[PDB]
This record gives sequence, structure tokens and C-alpha cells, in this order.
Amino acid sequence: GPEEITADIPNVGEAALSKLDESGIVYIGAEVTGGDILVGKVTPKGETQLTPEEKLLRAIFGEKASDVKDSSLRVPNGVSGTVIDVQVFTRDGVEKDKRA
Amino acid sequence: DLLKFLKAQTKTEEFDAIKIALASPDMIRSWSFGEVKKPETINYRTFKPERDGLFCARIFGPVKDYECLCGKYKRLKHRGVICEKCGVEVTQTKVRR
Amino acid sequence: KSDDVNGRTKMYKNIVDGNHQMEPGMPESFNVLLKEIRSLGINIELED
Amino acid sequence: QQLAMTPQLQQAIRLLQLSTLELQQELQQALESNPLLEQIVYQGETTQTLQDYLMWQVELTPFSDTDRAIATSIVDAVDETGYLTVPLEDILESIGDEEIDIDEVEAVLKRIQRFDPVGVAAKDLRDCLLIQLSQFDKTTPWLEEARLIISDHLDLLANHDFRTLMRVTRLKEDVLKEAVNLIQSLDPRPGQSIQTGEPEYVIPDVLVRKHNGHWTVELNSDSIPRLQINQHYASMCNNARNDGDSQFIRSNLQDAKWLIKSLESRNDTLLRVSRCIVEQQQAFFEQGEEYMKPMVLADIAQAVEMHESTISRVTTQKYLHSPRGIFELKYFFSSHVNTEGGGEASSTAIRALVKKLIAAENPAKPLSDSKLTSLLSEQGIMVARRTVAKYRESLSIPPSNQRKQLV
Amino acid sequence: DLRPLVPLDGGRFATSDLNDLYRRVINRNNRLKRLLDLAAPDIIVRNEK
DNA sequence: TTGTATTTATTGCAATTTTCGTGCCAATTTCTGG
DNA sequence: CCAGAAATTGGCACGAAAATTGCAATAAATACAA
Ligand SMILES: [Zn+2]
Repeated sequence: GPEEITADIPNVGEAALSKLDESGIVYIGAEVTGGDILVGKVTPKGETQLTPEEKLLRAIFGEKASDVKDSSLRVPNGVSGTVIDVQVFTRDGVEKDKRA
Repeated sequence: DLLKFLKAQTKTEEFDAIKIALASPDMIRSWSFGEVKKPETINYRTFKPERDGLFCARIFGPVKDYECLCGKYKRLKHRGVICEKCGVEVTQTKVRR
Repeated sequence: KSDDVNGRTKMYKNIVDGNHQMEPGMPESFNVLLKEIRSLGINIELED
Repeated sequence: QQLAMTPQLQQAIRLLQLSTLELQQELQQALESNPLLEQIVYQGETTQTLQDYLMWQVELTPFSDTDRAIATSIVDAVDETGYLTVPLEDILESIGDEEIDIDEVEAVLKRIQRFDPVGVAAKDLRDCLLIQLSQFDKTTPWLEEARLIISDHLDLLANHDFRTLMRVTRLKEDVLKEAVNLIQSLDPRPGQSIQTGEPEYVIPDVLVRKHNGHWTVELNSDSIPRLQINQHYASMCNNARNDGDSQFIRSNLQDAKWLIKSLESRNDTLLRVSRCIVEQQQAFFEQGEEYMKPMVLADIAQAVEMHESTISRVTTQKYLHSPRGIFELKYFFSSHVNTEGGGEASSTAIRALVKKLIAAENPAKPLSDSKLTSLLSEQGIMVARRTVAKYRESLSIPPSNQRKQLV
Repeated sequence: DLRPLVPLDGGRFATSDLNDLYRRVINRNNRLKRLLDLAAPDIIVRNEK
């Protein structure tokens, strides 16, 4: 499957997702520092085999958290500034998000 | 005894001179751990090294610490064991250097 | 401070423990050079 | 007629069902044995993994030699998600010293479990959650209830009972919900903080795109296999030399000429099959997989006047790239169920509909299979309850009683 | 590990110069072995050598 | 002009095995009314 | 609140249908020597 740009990252806390909009992209005018998330992205890692351990994990914590990684864009260390512009380029035939 | 095994791999070689000469074919064969027969490097389907290729695990060693290629032996309790299916020794992955 | 892999980790542990001593060892680039010279069909080795 | 079926036609047919990588391997193998065939600094950076971080913390911890060996054994048996993959008896065996009991291994494991991240090297989920909960201060409002639930009743929490849990734990809805939320605020996989790896891609065999208001399908020229005749060896074919030398070249020239034609025919057959598939499943490439049509091998086998065996062989392990994504060219063949009035509905479309309907349900009361069947039997589809259950199981979705939540 | 492959974005596992030279040597050696096995005419095996 | 050796063209049948949807029914899960 | 029922779920089965896999040495077009 494809990589998804979204704000619903399971492993990160609620504070680190405060600067992202509904599309998983940082707001315009946000003051960011090194390590902050700018674009939220997840990479699939799903597989058919499911041990009882995976069943317990999915039952307790939900299915969204599993079968997904975290490959978000972060501010490089020692870099700060203000978000003044965001540009989104989408391939033809792909559904556009709200930000675009 | 795991203590001696872990202590032995940090030992430094003692020497006082460097010798250079020509290499006999027998010398070159004694250096090697196997013969490379195919020009393949990576499988690109399982993303594992091809057998008898330029990156073969049976010749140059494991790609992960103390694991054989097929996956029968995986931990330190099987260290030094040559797998009978894939032929990969269960040892450290730095032997590929 | 360089390609000697084991001494790198020994020195950090010694410094954190307050012991300012090192065990030098052998650089890795010399081993790389030995392997590259051997790949040319030349028998170069350390003795004693 | 039954064709002729020479040992050459068998190899020509067998080329159809090989993927591009296996086909390249076969081409190389045939290339190194036929002289007249031919084909047309960086070092990197070291990355720190979870085990490297754990060993770095082990080196800077006041362990003894025996404790350090035990810690090395423990860190060796830790997977990418941070869980211990072997029992402590295996670690004790791997130590190799007979004067060590299980208590020392337990103490070293307890010390390691407090490394960064906390909860790493845990035996199971209950142990990891208890380790993470033991680092919270006592001032947490609902620490004791969450600890009780995790320690004693976790299987029926996974079963989503939420009612027997009330009876056994003797709590209220406004407190049990807070305890459950506190539990769900914990980190299930401690070892995923350090993520190392790379996604793995594929090279598509055929590309379908939209040009000036229609769909165009063409082979991917960056991976299409092609061979060539060696002219230098072909020149010295009938010249003045030994008769055996001249006979060795004619046979190999014939073999090379046949192999090139077999490759070209394989490419042409693949292109025609892909073109027919794209023409048949035209609504899918525009409106998603809720509109996929139920076609089989015999449907394509009449539009190209081939046999079903050829269509089966061609579509094996060959990937198609579309604006929607990468598929396997056999993802477009599916079963069907009867609809209302007349027609057929594909199983892929029904799976998409089931996923959409389940994703838009009331969390308090999830939709059972009978309710899902009733909802589907309003759009025209006639699918049985057992079939809907099978589709839900194939989608890896828990039953209704395991999808409800206390909210 | 002294001649590693370069992984880049998009999954391109490009090869280095030493791996290319080794591949050329191995291909020529395999073709020559097969030709010597099959008793090819001398005019071809000389070119391969 | 004609029988003959060479080079193309051949990419399907027929078994055998797998998968399909949907019914039967025992074992769990929730609901209800007394 | 306690039975008893009503509902839910998944293993096994069935006959059709679909998909897979093993075959092993032919027929005609064409250049050619009598
Ligand atoms: Zn093995």
C-alpha cells in the first residue's frame, strides 16, 4: 500500500500533534524548533500473520496503532523559524486533501 | 562459558614486523571461505543476498548477529553452529569485514 | 578519537567513571588496507 | 490436433508465468551458455538501533562480569518492538555457567527493563504495562484501579467485556472509563522509539495512464527484457574453417533467433492481456474499488481468443502501476454474488462496502453481521450472513462484541 | 562490507565500481567455463580468453 | 517445372487440484420479563 | 436480579465452478537441386 500523510500518528503524544491541522500539515505562522513535526506521515508494515500477542495488542490498544510506522518530517536539530508557506504537489489521479 | 567467549573477541594482536611477498594459489585458497560463482548481489524479492553471489551469507557470514539465513538458529545459545540447510554460521555480522 | 572501534567505547566508559586512561589497540583503516592489498594477490601479513 | 508440444514450445510457454526477476535470471543462464547471444566513492553511515542503544546503556552501568554477560545475552534476545523473544531458561542455558541460578538473571532483567525506553525487554504485555505504570507517581488520580485491571483482569479487557469487569473490580462507569483511558495512554511497543529500516518497493511490469481523455496501457520500458544477436560470432559462420566449427555456430544462431522471438511473443501477449484487462475494468481506475466488475479468466480468454491456461500463466506475479497504486494484475479477477433484479456484484466491491459501513458505525453498539447484511440488501446486493462474516474475517475485523467501547 | 551497496530514496540499490568489475570478471569466467566444457571452436575461445 | 530438404510457426487440451458461496449446527453473548 | 430464550459467531461440509499444471519431438512456407 501507499504512504499516508495524516495527523493520526499513534506512537506520538497529543502535544506534538498540536501544531498539525486536520490534514497532518503544520499551520501557517507556527513557531517551530528542532525536533518538531512539520508533516505527519506513516509507512505501512502490515502482514497477514497474527500471533496471539498481536491479537492482544490490537484488542487492548486498537488496530490503527499496529501495521503502521512513523516517517514524519521533522525540523532538523539546531533549526528554528516560523512557518510562512506550504506547497502541496499531488500526482494526477490522486485525491486532493483539504490543505491543497 | 560465555565470559571467555566475550573476552576473547576484544583481544589485540601482538606483532613487531610486517612481511610482504607473493601469494601462491594455495595461499589465496587458504584465505578464502568459499568460491563466488554468480554475479548476483541482492535478491530484490526477499532483499536477501543471493547464494554463491558477491554478497553470499554462506561465504562471507551472517547479515544479522547470531542468525542464520533461513532462520532455524537465532540466539547466542547456538553460537558457532553451522546450519545444515542454509550453511550460514551463527556468529557476529562483523566477520563480513 | 578515531577508527579504533573497541578503544572508542572503552575510553568513553573510562571517562564517565573518572579514569583518564586508554587502551589504544589497532586502527580499522589499517585492516582495510591489508585486505585491499591482499585482494591484489599480494601476501602481506603481521608477524610475531 | 493437441498442437505438437516440442520440448521448445514447453520452454516458450514456461516463460509466460515467470516474473521479471526470474526471467532475467533465466536469460542470464541462457546467455552464459550461448556465445551468439548478448544484452543491449560511497561508504555510508553507521546507524544506532535499539540493541546498540541498549548495549551503550549496559556498558555505562555498574555490572559485574557475570552480570555483564547476562545483560549481553538478554539484549541479544530483544526484537525490534522491545519484547524479550526467549524464556529466561534459554538465557541461563546460553550463559554456560552452572553456578548461576535464575534469580541473578531475574535481577539483571529487572535492571535492564528500567533502561531507556522504559518497559523494554519485557516478557509480555502485562509485564510491560506494569513496568511503565510503576514509574508514575502516586499522585496520579486513577493509578491503583489501572494497576489492578492490568495485573488481574486483562484477558476480559481484551474481550471488551466492560460489564464483568465492573462486577469483579467493583467500580463505576465514570471510573472504569478513566482507568481504561489511562491504560490506553500507555505505550504498547517501547522499542519502536528507535525505528530503523526502509520500505520495500517493486518495479511495475505495465503502466496504465490517462491521455487526452482515454486510458493507455504500455509495457514499462525500464524493465522489459531484450536480447540481441552477436554479429562478430555470426559473421564467421560459413567461412573457410573446420566443418565442426561452422556447425557449432549455425545451431547456436538458430537457438538465439528462437529465444529472441519467444521473448518478443511473451511481451506482446502480456501487453494484449493487460490492455484487455484495463478495457474491461475501466470504472475501477476512475471511481475506486467499490465499482470493480466480476470478471474471470474465461472472460479475457474470449476477448483475445486465447485459452484460459495462457491467461492464467501470463497474469502470474506481474504488477500493474495505476494512479491508484500498484496491483498484481490478478487482483482484478474475483468472484461474485447475485444482485437485485439482475447482474452480479464483485467480492472486492462488497469488501469495500463492508469496510466503509463498519468504519461509519456507532461505537456504543457495533453492527453485527445480520445488520450488515440488511444494510447491504438495500442497494441490491444479495449476500448471505455467512459470506459477510467471511469477508469481515478476511478484512481482519473483530466481531461485533469486540468492537464496542465505553463511550 | 568493504564494498557496500548504496541505498538511496525510492529503493534504488545502485552498485559501486568494484562490484561492477567483479561482475564483469565473473560473467566472462562463467562464459569461458561453459565454452571450454562444450568444446567450442578455438576462434571463439581465444576471443573469450 | 517439380519433388525435396530447412526453416519457421506453434502460445492449446485435458486432466487434476483448488477455491467459491452458503447451509447446518454446536458453542458462546446478550436481552427480557416476570 | 435469574432463568430462559433469542441472538451471534465460526467450524465443517457440499457441489459446482474456477484455476492450475503437465505434456517431450508436428505442419506448412520456402528456397533448391534435377
Ligand atoms: Zn539456517
